[PDB]
Amino acid sequence: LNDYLLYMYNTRVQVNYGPTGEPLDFQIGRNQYDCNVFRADFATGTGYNG
Amino acid sequence: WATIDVEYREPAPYVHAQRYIRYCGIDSRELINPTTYGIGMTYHCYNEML
Amino acid sequence: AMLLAPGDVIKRSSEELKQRQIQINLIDWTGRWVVLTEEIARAIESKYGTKIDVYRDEVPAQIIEVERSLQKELGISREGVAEQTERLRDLRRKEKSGITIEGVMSQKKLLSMIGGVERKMAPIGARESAVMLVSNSIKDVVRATAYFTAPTGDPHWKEVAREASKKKNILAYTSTGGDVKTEFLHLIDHL
Amino acid sequence: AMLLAPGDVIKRSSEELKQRQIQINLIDWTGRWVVLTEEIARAIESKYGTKIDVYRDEVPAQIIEVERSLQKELGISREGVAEQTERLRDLRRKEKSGITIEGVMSQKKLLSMIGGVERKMAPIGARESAVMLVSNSIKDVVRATAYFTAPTGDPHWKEVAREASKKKNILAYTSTGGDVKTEFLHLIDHL
Repeated sequence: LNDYLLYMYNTRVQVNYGPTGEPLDFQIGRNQYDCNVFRADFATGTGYNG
Repeated sequence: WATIDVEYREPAPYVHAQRYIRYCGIDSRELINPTTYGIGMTYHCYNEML
Repeated sequence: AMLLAPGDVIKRSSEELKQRQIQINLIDWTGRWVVLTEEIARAIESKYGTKIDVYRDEVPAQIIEVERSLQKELGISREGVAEQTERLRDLRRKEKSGITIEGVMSQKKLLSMIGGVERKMAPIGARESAVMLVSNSIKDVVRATAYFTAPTGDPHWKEVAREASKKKNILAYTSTGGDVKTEFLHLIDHL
Repeated sequence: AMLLAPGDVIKRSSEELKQRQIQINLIDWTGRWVVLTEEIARAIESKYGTKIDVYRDEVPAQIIEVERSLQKELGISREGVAEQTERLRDLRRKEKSGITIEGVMSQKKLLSMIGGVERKMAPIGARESAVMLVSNSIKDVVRATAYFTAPTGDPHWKEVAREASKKKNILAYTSTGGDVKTEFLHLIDHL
């Protein structure tokens, strides 16, 4: 998903990056939509059906 | 820039050289693999310059 | 990460080995096209990593004429187009004052004609492969850390195999079925 | 929701049944055009659900030449246009070195020529119809939940009707006036 969100574009897209060295630490789009929630975490189950 | 370049951890075999140098905050205690290391990790100066 | 392999295997996979940037040490045992101006050739070489020659009024040859479509695709500036068409006018005058030119205008035509395949979209690592050298010399048998074997044979491979098996700690891989080259490439990828 | 109907009705409405994705089980009793390149055919098939063949230098045939207007209408990329016109140039050279090409450039011409009608703008449900199978076999008379009758006759329809009326709880529908096919389609829509 990280590769899909950063590396695919038919035109230039705004993107911002985070400090930590983990996948999905970026903010994409004109609005500041943080993608940290989509990283899997079994203790809370964010980013999936649960 | 805002990095701890020099630190002292334990006594060394030679008592006159206790300092540990670390560029960009990278720790030398952990081995790395050239194929995949360095992907998605930044330090302050590089991020600000970008 | 240094590997020893039969000479025919490296002979057959030299192209892939060069493409993956592993240096080759081997011991044997017994018309192109040109671009109108240097700027377009430099741009295409930067984009695709393909070396291109420059037309210099040598002989009746075959000329590649990059078209408006690829001019926009490659992000070529206005001055590049202007100088390209100036050289084109010069060629028109030269052949009117009594050489073949092709107006390639699709990306796939250029790829299937000459050059290297385009780049895939993945993060770029520091190095393509973890191995530096694959060789077939007894002069650097102590250099190697692992070796690969195949039913194919070389006049010097038996002695090298004997001298390499004597190592106390060396990784040994052998291929028995399928394609030798595919197995070797998979090994060099995963090693 | 399984239905039994006379064989002639399903024979006459097979096209509509296929268009609405109900599978047909029936027992009997006794030049096309091609696109220059595969990308345009794939795009048009994705847009309209119409299978299109690809020209492969077979015989003197009839070629469809998608024009700039439909190129913009279908959202075709620059490379697709470039390869289309490259193939067009190849065809020009081939027929000059001594096949009919049509430059269709209106949407209605393409629809009235070949292909399926465009899509309506309603919300897309999970399934078009609530029925899965309509059959005319005695082998699956117990499979059915309802049946449809018409004044038209089949050599096996009387026995099937007798074997289906014996069911304790089965829905029965009969058509007496109007058009049989229209009534059957309305029933299959509302059932």
